[PDB]
Amino acid sequence: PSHSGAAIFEKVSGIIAINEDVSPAELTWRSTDGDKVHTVVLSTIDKLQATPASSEKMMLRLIGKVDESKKR
Amino acid sequence: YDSEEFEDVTDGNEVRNVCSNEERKRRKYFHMLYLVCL
DNA sequence: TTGACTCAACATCCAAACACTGCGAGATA
Repeated sequence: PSHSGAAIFEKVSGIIAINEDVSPAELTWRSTDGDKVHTVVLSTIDKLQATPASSEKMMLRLIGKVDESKKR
Repeated sequence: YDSEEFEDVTDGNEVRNVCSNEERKRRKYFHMLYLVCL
């Protein structure tokens, strides 16, 4: 439960599991029943957001990147 | 809003002497004002 | 720990009265 625990994405229960096995070490969110999967490559994550202790809503947010080919 | 509430948690690693006359006057005025208030 | 130097870059004080319209350039119906 260190780099892989029970995490949520799009309101469905899940199992986050960091995938550090490839050149980009990523964060694999795997639904608890397995319905929805979401892999977050920490390589692109600019900064992490954690609902601090003051944020009783314990929600962490993963700040990403704006790559030259993605800019809006 | 969302960044204001939910704090970014990260590990960003990282390894003469005389002012102008305008400041002179500003300091004199601020000195007066401050004195009066005190 | 004291203050009297010197240096240099500004800042600040202080002195204390001539008139005003003519006249040639170009252009002008």
